[PDB]
Amino acid sequence: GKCRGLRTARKLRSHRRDQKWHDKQYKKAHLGTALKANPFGGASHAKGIVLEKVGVEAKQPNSAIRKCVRVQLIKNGKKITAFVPNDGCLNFIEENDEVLVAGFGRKGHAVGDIPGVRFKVVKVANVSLLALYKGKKERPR
Amino acid sequence: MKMQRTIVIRRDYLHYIRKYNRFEKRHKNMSVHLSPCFRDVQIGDIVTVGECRPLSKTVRFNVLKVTKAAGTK
Amino acid sequence: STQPRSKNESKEDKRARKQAIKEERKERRVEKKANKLAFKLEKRRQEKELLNLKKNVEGLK
Amino acid sequence: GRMHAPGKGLSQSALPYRRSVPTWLKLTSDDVKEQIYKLAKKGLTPSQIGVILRDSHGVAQVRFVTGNKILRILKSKGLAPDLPEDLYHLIKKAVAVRKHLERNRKDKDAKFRLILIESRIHRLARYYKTKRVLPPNWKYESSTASALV
Amino acid sequence: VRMNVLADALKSINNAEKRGKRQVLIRPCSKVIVRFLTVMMKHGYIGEFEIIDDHRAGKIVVNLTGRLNKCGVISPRFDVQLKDLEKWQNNLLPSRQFGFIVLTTSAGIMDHEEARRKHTGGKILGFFF
RNA sequence: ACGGUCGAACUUGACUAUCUAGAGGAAGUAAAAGUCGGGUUUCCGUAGGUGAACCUGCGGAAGGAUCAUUAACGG
RNA sequence: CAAGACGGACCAGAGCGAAAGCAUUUGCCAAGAAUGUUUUCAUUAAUCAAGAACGAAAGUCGGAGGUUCGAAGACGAUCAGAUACCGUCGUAGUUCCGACCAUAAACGAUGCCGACCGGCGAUGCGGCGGCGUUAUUCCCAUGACCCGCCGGGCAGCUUCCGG
RNA sequence: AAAGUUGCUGCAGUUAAAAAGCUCGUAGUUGGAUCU
RNA sequence: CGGGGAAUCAGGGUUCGAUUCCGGAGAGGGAGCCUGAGAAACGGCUACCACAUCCAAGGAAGGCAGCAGGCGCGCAAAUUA
Repeated sequence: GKCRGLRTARKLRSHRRDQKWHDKQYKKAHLGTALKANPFGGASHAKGIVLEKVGVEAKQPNSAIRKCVRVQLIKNGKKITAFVPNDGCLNFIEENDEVLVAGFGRKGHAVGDIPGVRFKVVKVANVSLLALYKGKKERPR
Repeated sequence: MKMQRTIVIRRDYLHYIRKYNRFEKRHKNMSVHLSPCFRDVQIGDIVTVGECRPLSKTVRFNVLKVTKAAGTK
Repeated sequence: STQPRSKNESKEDKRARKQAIKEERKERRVEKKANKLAFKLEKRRQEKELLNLKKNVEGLK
Repeated sequence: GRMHAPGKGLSQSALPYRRSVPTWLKLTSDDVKEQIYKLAKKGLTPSQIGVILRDSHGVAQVRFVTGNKILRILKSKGLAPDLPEDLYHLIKKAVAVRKHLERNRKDKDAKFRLILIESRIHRLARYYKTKRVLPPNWKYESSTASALV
Repeated sequence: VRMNVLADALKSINNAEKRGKRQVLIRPCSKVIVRFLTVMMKHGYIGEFEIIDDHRAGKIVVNLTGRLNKCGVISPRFDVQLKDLEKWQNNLLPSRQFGFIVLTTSAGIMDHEEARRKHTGGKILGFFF
């Protein structure tokens, strides 16, 4: 049982911080290795250069080829696979162009069918995928 | 009582932590000057000091009176 | 040395046989530890390999 | 609950509510004190003096008859020994276990109980150092142990 | 070992209140225990009692009515200022209409409403309803 | 200009830590349909058997499905 | 005749120990719980970072010994593909003495100390009260039984206490 | 914030994650009645 | 960088505070000084280090973490009024 005395504030705060280190979110936030392993470097978005297009197979009960691209981030050079969302949207991307990439949703976790993909593309050649898909703007090269 | 005409006293207090509403025992050491008119001062007896100008690197208080230990005759 | 001990065996014959068994066992434990370490390094290299294979250069185009 | 045992005994004395000297006890306090003096001259602990007075002389409680307890009467007269009774017996027990362990080397049970008796000795000496019955520099040593007894 | 003899007393009183017994024997006794039971008596909660004097710590025989729901000690005796008494009587008492934080102050041992009247603070001992 | 002082910075080894070029080594991946092709109740610790698995030795667990019998005991 | 091992049945939900554990007689050695007490001291205590003692089996260094059993190992049997099971033999080990090792389903898969909340009669130890039977009708106390109570124990049964 | 899923208020540890093999022991924490 | 404070919140709490108010610190990096009531000042000076400007090749001049503006950097921020 818990110590409950009047002069036990040191034991209580010491025990709380040691046992705080056993939480998954607390350790991911405060130990410093998750921020050094994060490709985005703790940023909401990052810009990169497309290296390859790649077709990634959906996890077992779904059967599809999810269209992704392999990008290399500008600021650190780390390599990323990023999903291109809507249908036909892969045809807007060519090789070696700037791509703005955001998170997919689950803060570093794979989302849905796509295995190992944490990222989705947001912009190509500084026009959004949404305006390109709905035909609101055109991309230069 | 190991330095030359200067002693080391400690002061004990309780520091309050609001989140647990409790205390922790904390202490601070102090080198103070002991004049030779307080002879046969022993370890563990209570001493009353008063603030004066810095006399050393670490000495800023001067012993004003000494009361013996709670049991010492 | 699969030599059963004779009832006529005396000292410095049983002692020699026992010492031979001890030194055989020490050498065999040493190379058992060596094989454990080698398999450990190989397994770590193979897992680095598989993780790299999943991360990049795996797909269609 | 014992301090070093898993047992929980209830064996102890129960003083009566009547704190008065009984009528049939025809002893003054002076004669009881003198009896304590001669029993100390024979050479005994205060516990033994209390037992001898209880069994043979009808003195149910010495401090109800004299108004003081036995070791205080001894100390005021000057017949109390320098180290206390319970501590002296603890040291004597530890000395006996030490002698037995110098005899027998493989006895681990004796080594365990020896550790327990040493711990009792240290706790009692700590208490008597606080109360200033022992000198502050008193210490139990493994080597100079039988010199005290 | 035994610490907090008030805790022992209040626990034995509660455990006989749940079983519905008519009398409780609490041992050992104290001045703090006697002042607590007096406060519980003056609100009609505990009922009239006896102190048995053995020449050791006494015993108390408490006659019970079926009125006490919970009898409790708060340990340690936290320092309760008058500005923080409201949070205490929100945490411990079931209603704003009944129930009592017993606290000891330099005016004596009282309940919280008397401490509001006498304008003092103290240390928390318990609560009963 | 002598000397002192404060003192940037330099040179040389050690201890490092980083950045950046690299002959070669050892891999996988995609392209070659090319060539050849029965047993265990469930465990624990330790040791051996080619690392582990698994099996055996030794000591432990149940976290494994109690039927039947039981009054005399004296001469 | 010898050697080394092992102490069955008696042996129980009986006992003892901090746990691991502990069963042939006798003697020594020093400890120990409980109980009894109108003895003594008078708070000396609880739980414990650090630090220490002990810690099954297996294992490892030195010496001694090797009866049994027996990992490894040798054979024999067994099959489309058998390399574990099975039988005979057998090394380290299993035994002792001095060192290390510090692990177990090291279990109640259940911290320790204190308090309160229902009942019951069996048992182990200690103590108390009491008719009787027995020691070939015991001459007195004493042991063995029998009936009740109290205290700490190992357990059990019963319960719509409450969870 | 929801998270009483960090718990002082206020969690948990037989079978779900979890009580150290055992005991001693210092610091630390806690400590029985008793005086208008 | 610290405080004042901010977001959230039953009660207890968790998190933020580069940032206009108060305090400190520093002007590319160190170090030394002159003057002066006050500076180890940099929209003062003297070196060294790292950058870098004009040269007739001897020499000379530098310091936007002021306002505007530019490059670079990046997911990320205004007018040379």
